[PDB]
Amino acid sequence: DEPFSGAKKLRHLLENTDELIVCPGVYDGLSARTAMELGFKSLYMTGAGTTASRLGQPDLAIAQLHDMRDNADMIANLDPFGPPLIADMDTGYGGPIMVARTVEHYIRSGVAGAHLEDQILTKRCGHLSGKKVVSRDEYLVRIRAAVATKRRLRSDFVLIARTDALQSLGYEECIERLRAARDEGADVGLLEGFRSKEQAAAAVAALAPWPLLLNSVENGHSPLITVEEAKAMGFRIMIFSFATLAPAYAAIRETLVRLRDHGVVGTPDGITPVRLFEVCGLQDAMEVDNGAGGKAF
Amino acid sequence: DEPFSGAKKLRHLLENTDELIVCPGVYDGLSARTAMELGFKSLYMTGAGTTASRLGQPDLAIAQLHDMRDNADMIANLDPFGPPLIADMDTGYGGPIMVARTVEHYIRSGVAGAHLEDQILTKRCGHLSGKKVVSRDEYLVRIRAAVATKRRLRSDFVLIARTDALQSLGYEECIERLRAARDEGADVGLLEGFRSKEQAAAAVAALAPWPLLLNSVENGHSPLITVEEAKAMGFRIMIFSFATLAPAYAAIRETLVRLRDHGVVGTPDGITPVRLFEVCGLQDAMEVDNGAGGKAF
Amino acid sequence: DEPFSGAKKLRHLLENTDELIVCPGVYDGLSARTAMELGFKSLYMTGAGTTASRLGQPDLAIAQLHDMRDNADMIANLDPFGPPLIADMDTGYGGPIMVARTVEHYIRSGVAGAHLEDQILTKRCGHLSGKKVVSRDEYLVRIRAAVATKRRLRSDFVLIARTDALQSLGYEECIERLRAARDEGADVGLLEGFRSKEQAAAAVAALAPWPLLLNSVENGHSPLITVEEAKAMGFRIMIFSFATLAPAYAAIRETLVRLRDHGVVGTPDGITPVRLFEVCGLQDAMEVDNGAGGKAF
Amino acid sequence: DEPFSGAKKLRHLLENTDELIVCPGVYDGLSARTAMELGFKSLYMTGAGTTASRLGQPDLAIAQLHDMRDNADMIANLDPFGPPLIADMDTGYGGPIMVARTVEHYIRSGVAGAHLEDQILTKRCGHLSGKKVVSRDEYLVRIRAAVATKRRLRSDFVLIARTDALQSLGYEECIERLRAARDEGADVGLLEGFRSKEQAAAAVAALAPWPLLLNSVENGHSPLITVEEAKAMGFRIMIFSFATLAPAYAAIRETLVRLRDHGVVGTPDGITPVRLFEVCGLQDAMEVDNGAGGKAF
Ligand SMILES: O=C(O)C(O)(O)C(F)(F)C(=O)O
Ligand SMILES: O=C(O)C(O)(O)C(F)(F)C(=O)O
Ligand SMILES: O=C(O)C(O)(O)C(F)(F)C(=O)O
Ligand SMILES: O=C(O)C(O)(O)C(F)(F)C(=O)O
Ligand SMILES: [Ca+2]
Ligand SMILES: [Ca+2]
Ligand SMILES: [Ca+2]
Ligand SMILES: [Ca+2]
Ligand SMILES: [Mn+2]
Ligand SMILES: [Mn+2]
Ligand SMILES: [Mn+2]
Ligand SMILES: [Mn+2]
Repeated sequence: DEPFSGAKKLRHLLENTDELIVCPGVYDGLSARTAMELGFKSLYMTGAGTTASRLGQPDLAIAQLHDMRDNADMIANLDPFGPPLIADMDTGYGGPIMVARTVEHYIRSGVAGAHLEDQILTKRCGHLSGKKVVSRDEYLVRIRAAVATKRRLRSDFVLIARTDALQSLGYEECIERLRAARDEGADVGLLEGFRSKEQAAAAVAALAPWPLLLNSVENGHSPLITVEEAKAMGFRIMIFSFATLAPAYAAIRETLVRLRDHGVVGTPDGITPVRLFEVCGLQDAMEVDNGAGGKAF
Repeated sequence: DEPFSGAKKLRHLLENTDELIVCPGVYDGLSARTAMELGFKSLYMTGAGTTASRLGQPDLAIAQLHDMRDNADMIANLDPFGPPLIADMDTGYGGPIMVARTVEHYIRSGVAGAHLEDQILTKRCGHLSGKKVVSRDEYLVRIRAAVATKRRLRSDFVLIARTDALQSLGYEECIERLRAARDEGADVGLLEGFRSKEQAAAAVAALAPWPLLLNSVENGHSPLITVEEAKAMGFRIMIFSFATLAPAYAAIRETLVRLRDHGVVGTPDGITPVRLFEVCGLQDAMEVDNGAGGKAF
Repeated sequence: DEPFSGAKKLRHLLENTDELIVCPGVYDGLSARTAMELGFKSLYMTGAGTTASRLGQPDLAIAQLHDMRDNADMIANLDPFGPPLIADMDTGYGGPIMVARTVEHYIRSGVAGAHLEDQILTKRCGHLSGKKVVSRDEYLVRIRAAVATKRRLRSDFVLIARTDALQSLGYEECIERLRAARDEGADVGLLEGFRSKEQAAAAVAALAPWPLLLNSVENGHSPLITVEEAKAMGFRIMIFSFATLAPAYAAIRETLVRLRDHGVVGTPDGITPVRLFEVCGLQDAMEVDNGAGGKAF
Repeated sequence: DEPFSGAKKLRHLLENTDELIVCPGVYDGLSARTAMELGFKSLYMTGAGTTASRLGQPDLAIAQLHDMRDNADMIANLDPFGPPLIADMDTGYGGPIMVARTVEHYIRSGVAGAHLEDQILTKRCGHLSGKKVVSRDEYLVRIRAAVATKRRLRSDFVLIARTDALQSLGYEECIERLRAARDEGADVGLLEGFRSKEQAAAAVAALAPWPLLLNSVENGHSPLITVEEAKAMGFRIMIFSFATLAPAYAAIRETLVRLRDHGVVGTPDGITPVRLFEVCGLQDAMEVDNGAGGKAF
């Protein structure tokens, strides 16, 4: 009920319901505000989207802690009483010291949970080839550092252990890494980049009743699994990493082509500056001014 | 020809051609990369879009120098050899000291030019009502501070004097403010929020041969003027403030509604993660690694 | 007892003790770590010091919300279980919308309290002449915006109402502003820049039992009041704005003069890199690595 | 002669004089302003000091590109016409992509040069034990990425190749790494943490006429070499990493102890707020206001 309680809210959804928690992947203020406008119960901050939008760069370990925390801090708190934010935390941005710092900063920024992976520090989008992972022991050092931090901070922060090991090491290796991560205290597992739907269902069964998160990558190299299919498979969380970045690009490109070729933008006329401001908290802002005895609005 | 020479490039377009310089309004890395992909010769960074995307807030003087400079620094330099960036600089974010600091920071960040307005410091989007401006003398203090700075720094920075005075003080007041600003050293004038096309053409004639910039606000409260109409009116620059923010919102919202109702994202399948990375400089990054003797890619 | 509970801790000191809360003014990680090392029960983040250190500029409204919040966020959380931080929040960095945003951001960053003043937005260090203030009504708009925010956020945040009105409007005006601010919900009053010790004691009596905070400015233009004198006067908080910035400058300058003239630094040999790291949390960091199963340290 | 030409200035000092370029190590705005006040011809930004001051943490790979670039950008440009800044760039903050990004960002921020080391990414202050380095080939990948970037950007940026290999691999290994780095295009070599003065002189002779930089670490684990000794050894640059951080700590601590025990700060009375503002550019700021037609000052 309290402000900044996203971790508690997400934890309650996980531990106190059997619902499949659907998290659209957002990457900036506009995408996040739109997901909130539509009543999603939880949001996901994509690292790839954060890098594309905040830095104009590809998902190649270019965004680091500062950029990622800044974006997550902004998104998670647009509404102090709003939906929990699960944020990508990549590899933790360094060794255990940085992993711990990252978890600490996300927690203090009101982030509800985060996924932490076993990629080498010079990482890459999980759907790109040539993707290498660290040893099981080195991965567990990351998991332990993160878990110790959330415990030290007496936080309900939901730590998701992600493994990118499928591409290079295979299925069994992923399952063992996730089991190990579970024992070290991770709350949810994420096997990245399933190659088949049968494999997705099998991973859920292999780790049950420990909850799994399914990462849907729009137009990527994994099977198209629907929300209803995921729920039936037994997933507890499903994130849609490119749910907003992709259509934003498609629309921006087609609009700018129209502008280039025809000299007009041609955006549907209901999308006015004021509507965009309304989506982005205009009413709240005007109420602050009015409530304070201001007469600006 | 040199890297980071956006100010020189824009200046050349202005002083050495009669072309109408078309600048799509961008607000983040993805929108800017898309405009660059399509070959626009100049870009515009919207303050409203920057605030919506970087902060998730309405255009109510919430973004300040740090946010605005950070966004402009990122956008202007995605390609050190790319198109010039004209960036909103709002009111300068304070008194003359801040105006000067702002111009100094934009210049050092490779920004090609910026528009500086006469709104009170607690400003608002120029298409919102209740919009008040400072006195002519106080506005000119801002213009002088900015001009002195670009001169002190021996820069070709293009300073655009914007007046928001039409709403509250009328046309003649705008023209006089722009003439005054011209004499203090502003390079281009921007009469914000024309009420009619006839009025737009008249302002151009009133100030000729001093160049004007037309601010097209998609779905806003000013006449829809096309690129060809603007060119015929004699404008030298035309910016499209909401050209990317608006369609991005429309697309994100419709996609997320589909996700909510139907459990699938449904973005056209050609918009893959790799294509988005390509738009955002994947090839460049891989060449850096390969050229350095790395074998990551 | 909980991490990030600085507001609760400061509130308890204020409401549940009669102690004079002594807050050394810190401005960066080193100054803050040193105050913590020495066991101070509360810290103060100086805006002037933050501007000098983070920006290399004078206290002339050059630092804005981003810089100030970033510094306060860093300092308040060096130890999640450490002493409360009272942070300068200047004028709130804009109109009521910005005042509210500022208070919201400080609260979420674990800041325990902050002082909010009645200077015009283009403000200046309170010990500089030519210092103008806004009307009583405009000041109260700021106070109301801040109080509404801390209440909305269900926070124990300690809001200190500062008045800079003495210089231009006199004593009685200050007292009335502070009384008004108290009624609007400010927790503590700060009459800036007393001209005499008798005047300091008189202000405390005028507002009792509402607590006052005394701002000691080292080498400034107000009387030198000692901790014991302040306690006897009835002050409840005393901050030492320049307690670390000033001696740091003196020492840096004398060392660099020695280096320039004599080619050696000559710092006392007990001040080793490792000791500085120890002050700045080396042990904590090594324990994180060791505890995670790392063998780096 | 131009603003933001630190790289050109440093290059000229190096290539066009035989002077030993003395760079006091600065870490914030106050330390940098003080070095400038005293007329030093070049400054050095310490990574350890940046981490202690901006983040309150030890030099354990906690500061990353954003923090380091932000600090260097601030320091290098306090005076657009002032002394060149050499900035620590640690390992480059990732693989070749990040190394290149770092060099690109430093260049665009007006930084004159930077030192890039062969430590593993989870690095540590060079005077701490347990310090491991990457292979020669992996180090050269960093050097190549950095050199290619400065060339691509047509910059005079001075790239200093630092090797931390002495501790673990010995002298000959250091010399070979530096020779290799020279061939890949590094401008200056830095053999970190000499164990003896004889060894310092020998390294200079081994690499002559390729210039070396001597890193003096105040109160550290390397011999105390004076400016005159360094010049006689043939070093071309000498940086004093802890020249300001160390005495600042000593002074802050002794002042705060006095405050704690005796209730007074006791800083020499000539160190007034106004003097600190003067050091930090007060006059400049007032001239901006006055020159713009403002009457604030
Ligand atoms: O969005 C993300 O950053 C992500 O990690 O989920 C991903 F899509 F890039 C991925 O790597 O699968
Ligand atoms: O995009 C902008 O921030 C702008 O200034 O051009 C505007 F559209 F918001 C405006 O105020 O007209
Ligand atoms: O430290 C501060 O910023 C301060 O506000 O307390 C002051 F000292 F600058 C002041 O204005 O008195
Ligand atoms: O100041 C620095 O960060 C440094 O790199 O020069 C050092 F002193 F920490 C070092 O590692 O020698
Ligand atoms: Ca339209
Ligand atoms: Ca699709
Ligand atoms: Ca010494
Ligand atoms: Ca004194
Ligand atoms: Mn990711
Ligand atoms: Mn704007
Ligand atoms: Mn202050
Ligand atoms: Mn270093």
